[PDB]
Amino acid sequence: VSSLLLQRLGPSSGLLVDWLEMLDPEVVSSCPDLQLRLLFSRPSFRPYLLTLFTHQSSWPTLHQCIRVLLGKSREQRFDPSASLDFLWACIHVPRIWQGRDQRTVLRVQGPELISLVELILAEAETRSQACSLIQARLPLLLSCCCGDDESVRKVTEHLSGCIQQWGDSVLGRRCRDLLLQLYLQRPELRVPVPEVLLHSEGAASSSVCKLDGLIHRFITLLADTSDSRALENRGADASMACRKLAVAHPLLLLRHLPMIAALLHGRTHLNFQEFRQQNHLSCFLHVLGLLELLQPHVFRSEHQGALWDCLLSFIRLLLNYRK
Amino acid sequence: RLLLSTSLDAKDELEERLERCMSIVTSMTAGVSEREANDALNAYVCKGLPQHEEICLGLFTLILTEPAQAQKCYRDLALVSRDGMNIVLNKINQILMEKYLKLQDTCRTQLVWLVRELVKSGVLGADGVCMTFMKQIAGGDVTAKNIWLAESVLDILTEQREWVLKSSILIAMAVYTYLRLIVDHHGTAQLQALRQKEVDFCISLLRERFMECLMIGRDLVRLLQNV
Amino acid sequence: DANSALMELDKGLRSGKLGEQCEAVVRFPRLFQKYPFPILINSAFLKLADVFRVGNNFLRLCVLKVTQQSEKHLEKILNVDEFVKRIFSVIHSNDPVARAITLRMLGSLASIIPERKNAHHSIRQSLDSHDNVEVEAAVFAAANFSAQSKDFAVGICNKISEMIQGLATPVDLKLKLIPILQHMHHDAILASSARQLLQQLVTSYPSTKMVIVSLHTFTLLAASSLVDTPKQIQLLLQYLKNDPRKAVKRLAIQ
Amino acid sequence: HLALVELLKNLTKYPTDRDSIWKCLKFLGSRHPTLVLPLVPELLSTHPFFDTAEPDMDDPAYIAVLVLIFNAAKTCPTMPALFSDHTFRHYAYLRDSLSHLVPA
Amino acid sequence: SPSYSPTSPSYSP
Amino acid sequence: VDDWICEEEITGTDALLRRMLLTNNAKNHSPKQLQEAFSAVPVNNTQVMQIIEHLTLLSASELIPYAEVLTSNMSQLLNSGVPRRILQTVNKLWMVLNTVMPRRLWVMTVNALQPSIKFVRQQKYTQNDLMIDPLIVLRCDQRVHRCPPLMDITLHMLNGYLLASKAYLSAHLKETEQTREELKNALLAAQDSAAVQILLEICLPTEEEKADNLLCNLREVQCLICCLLHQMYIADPNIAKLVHFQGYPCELLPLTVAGIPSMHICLDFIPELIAQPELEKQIFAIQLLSHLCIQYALPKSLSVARLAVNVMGTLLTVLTQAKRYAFFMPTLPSLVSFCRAFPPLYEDIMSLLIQIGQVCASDVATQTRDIDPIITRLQQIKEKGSMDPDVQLCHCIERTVIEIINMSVS
Repeated sequence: VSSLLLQRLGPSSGLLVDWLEMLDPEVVSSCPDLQLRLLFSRPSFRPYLLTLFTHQSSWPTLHQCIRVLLGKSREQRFDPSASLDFLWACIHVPRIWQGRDQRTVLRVQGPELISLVELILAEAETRSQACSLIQARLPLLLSCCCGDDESVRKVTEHLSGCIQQWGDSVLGRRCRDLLLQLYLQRPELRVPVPEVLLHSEGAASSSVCKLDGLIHRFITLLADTSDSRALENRGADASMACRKLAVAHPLLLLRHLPMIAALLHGRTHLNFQEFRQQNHLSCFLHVLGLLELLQPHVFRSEHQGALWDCLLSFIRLLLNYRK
Repeated sequence: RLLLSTSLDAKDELEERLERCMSIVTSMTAGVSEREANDALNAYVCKGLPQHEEICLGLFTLILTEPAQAQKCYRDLALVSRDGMNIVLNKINQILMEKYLKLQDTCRTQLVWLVRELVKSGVLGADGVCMTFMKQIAGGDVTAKNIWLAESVLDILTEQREWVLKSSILIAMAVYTYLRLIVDHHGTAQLQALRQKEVDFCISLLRERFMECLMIGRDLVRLLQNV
Repeated sequence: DANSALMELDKGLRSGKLGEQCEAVVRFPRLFQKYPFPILINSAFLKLADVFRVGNNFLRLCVLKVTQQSEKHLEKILNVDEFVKRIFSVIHSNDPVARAITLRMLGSLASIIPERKNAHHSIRQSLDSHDNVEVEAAVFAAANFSAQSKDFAVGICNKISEMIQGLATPVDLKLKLIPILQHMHHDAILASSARQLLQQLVTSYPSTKMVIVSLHTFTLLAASSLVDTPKQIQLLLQYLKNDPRKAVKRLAIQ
Repeated sequence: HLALVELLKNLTKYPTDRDSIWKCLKFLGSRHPTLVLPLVPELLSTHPFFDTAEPDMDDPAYIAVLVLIFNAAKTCPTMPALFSDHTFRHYAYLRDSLSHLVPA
Repeated sequence: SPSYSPTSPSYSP
Repeated sequence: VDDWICEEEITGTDALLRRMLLTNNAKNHSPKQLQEAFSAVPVNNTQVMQIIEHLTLLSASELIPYAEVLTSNMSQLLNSGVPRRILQTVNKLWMVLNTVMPRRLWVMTVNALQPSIKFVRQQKYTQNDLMIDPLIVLRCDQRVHRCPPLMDITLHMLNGYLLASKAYLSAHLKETEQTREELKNALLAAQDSAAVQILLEICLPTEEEKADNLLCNLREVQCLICCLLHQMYIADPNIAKLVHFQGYPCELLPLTVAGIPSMHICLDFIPELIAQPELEKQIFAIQLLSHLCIQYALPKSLSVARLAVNVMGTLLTVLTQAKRYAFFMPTLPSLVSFCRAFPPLYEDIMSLLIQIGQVCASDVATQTRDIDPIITRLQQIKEKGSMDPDVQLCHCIERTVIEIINMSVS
């Protein structure tokens, strides 16, 4: 039956698929190589057999399939799309998550993770001829890495090596996109990542950083101040943390530049006496120092508009209180 | 007004609550057909809890107002009550044992009709209403209206003796109270027939529920010796 | 009297003991038969919805049975808003069985309350849950609402397309999901999109059960929407001449 | 903030104007995206560490606030990160029900 | 109230 | 309600497949043929697969003859290498039979799932036998504990027989009247709690499983048992209170808190559980509260966490040295969870940690020790020992502070 299915076929394929299902209930149990070739290769009935094998095979069988999919890593035979879908389905089997309410986790080895990330990159490469599919597949990588710092660092340095190898190829471009998405998803790493992503324009993508809300909190604390010296101490601590994040992770702050630009726009009208008494000059010098410490990156094209907004606020302040 | 009083009588805040209930229940109806009236009424009831209680008390007061309106508003209350009107029955008990000294005769008759309807329908908690209404009968008095009220509630209890049977403590309360009324009442042929009815009912209860009459106490013998 | 019987039945509902409660609940449709008075029906259904909200699961299922049986009487409901609101509150319960019973309740009530967006969102949410009972209830409710509503039909058509194309769904749930598409006859473009989806289904799922279900659903859709009947007949004849399976041929005959 | 508060008072006074006010908040968010998102955690009332109770869906004022927030978030990429899970759920609900108001 | 999560909407009558 | 809602029409596709496939007159599949297919010397999964797959189409009324063969041979399904679909379809057919033929199906199913080393193993487990002692259904072959379909079967059986036993002994005490009601309620509470405890112990990974791999049959069985316990807790939260007062192995606490959404009610009685005399109950209360605070970070949760911190600080100066060690070794990993839930607890958590660290350091200084942690005051980080209690407790304090600082800092 498998030999017939591998080889035009006509609608008779349904009968063969039914026979394969009924006489070999656990797909890939007997003669595993033929079924692995059927499910993953380089076709019309593929999703049905994939669904059968996903929801109908014992857990050791699924584990063995995962091992042989990510094991050899130098076959170039298994389709990236099918393998990624199969892994994502295996993670989200309804039996494993039965009784949950879907509110706020598997471990894999090093080489298996390297194979998986290379498979994601291959999927991105065949998709290229935007970053949508990379972000679509990225939750699987985060789930498999299981928040393991060493594993994430290993993936980061491997992707850095891949970018160094390709340079600016299509594979290099998708490696840069995946690396920047992973860095946004895992910014807790002390490394700010090499210059390769400092040249890319992926910072404006429809992506959510794991640290953006927190720097938003701190920048609100920085901007919002009154005559209180306690609030001034709070703003000084906020400037300290924001400055340390600027020197450490400059790209993250620049994504929040239009926000602080709008705040600067808002605060400019107030006359000089209340401006000095409310300590708004402290906020102005803090944001000016922060912009200075974001020196070689704030001049990019993407940050140009909010930069001009901030400079407009500064010059408006200079004109209004020139006395 | 509803309760008899004069200018010097204190402005009773409970009665003002009743007046506000009159206002909301009547002005919301606006003499429209019962269909849209109960639709809007249910909307207002389900808006919240205090307005639900206000609507229930307005329906209760309307039951004490006029016969046809009492029928229609009791229908609407049975249709729209959410919790079965248990706290409404509690407020009925409070209004009863507090304001019975000033209750008008027509309101008394319509309240008795409501009590009979509740007992016949078997609404939960009616035993409390029965025993608190029973408590208001003053012993050693021969006023015609009080005796008529006693006879009316006696008739209610006699027709619904099974409802007394399923209410264990009410058997003891009723038999003791009717023995006290028996030793109180005598003098006229109508009172003689009333005496016959009371003694027949009490003997039937005592024989059929001797085990339940055990917990009345030694004062049962005290009532027995006089009769 | 109607009201006398109603409240005499109601006191059973308040009894606390489950036997009397379910007895009263299943006694309700007979009372509707005796008294088709919209005032009484409205009040009785409000009481039903209250006990459904506060009662346990078995009493909720009894109220579901009553609602399904009392189909002819529920268009005379005056306060549909409050009734469906207190019915809908149970959908937030963490208990998956209660959510399933509530979804089935909404599906039964779909005739009197279509175009209600929160109900539609509840149906759409539960369709991707993990508890199979809740998912099946969501499928049933989706069938009913798609029979009634129109915008909900195209939304569910898109969701079913991306779900069947997905790999998380098991085979049996896919079988249960396909006949939802028979209600996509609300307009021409929606029917054509459903036709493309069914063509994709028969191409990429050639086993017996789901080609059976899918081409039967296509037959019903073409029967409802007369625009695509010739191509449906042509497809049926093609499957009759080419497909070798006896069961598929016999369905083509039927 | 003053505009939103007075609009909510208007909602309480005259609820029949809810569609027009939602259009107002749509245009306010779209034309003033950067100026809104500093006010996001107060508008959603998200606590720093607690998990806030799920707001009553289908409420007028809450839908108004969400329409403003989402239309602000169409251009700005940092806005959705301050959303809780139920905020995403309500986003999906509003998007299917009020697609003409709430953008992608 | 074990059937409703504490972070679920409250049905105010 | 599960059986009744199972009967509810979903889409009507089942009726279509009934009218279509069953018309083939392949109904020659008979119980004797299925029994022969089961009793082949090789497994021969193909024939049984075809037969039971065909039986899914059969309506419930005509499926009654197949009850004997399916139940009698389900012991053979426990053997290694049985396809999943066989067990899934057996589960479906068993659910159908339960919908129409419940009581005798339960009797024969319990009789079938005996350990089989005792062979007959007292096959006289009649209807009354299980109705008096529901825990018999838990006395089953160990292989079902990692067989999710038949485990789901057993859970259905267990729930049914708990309710059945409640009604049965109520009727028995009524007819034997010719107080005892208090003994009835106590026996029922004890029986339900015992069933819950046995299920929880089933959820534990055995030594072999102990000898990562988060996707396996054990997780499936854990989900099933969590769903059943959720149903039981919704039925009566007092059973949850009784179980937690009894306590259970703390390894399950992440599992139970994550898988039982009704667990949030535990914050109501945790203050009273804290005030128990037994040290074990207080330790369990602290661990449970920590897991719940991780799960539900609520103001009431914060107040109960404050009470937990205050009682830990209080009886820090009431316990002896041995009691200090025995109490603070398990409840110290709860402090990092408290810090995760509630930042405003940093002040009190750190003050408590400093106090216990100084107490333990002085205790170390009193008696001569092996490692002498005081002189090892400038040590570095060390992530993951039969030494004496006090140095172990000092190292535990160190690790607790390491975890708190490390998570807060990143």
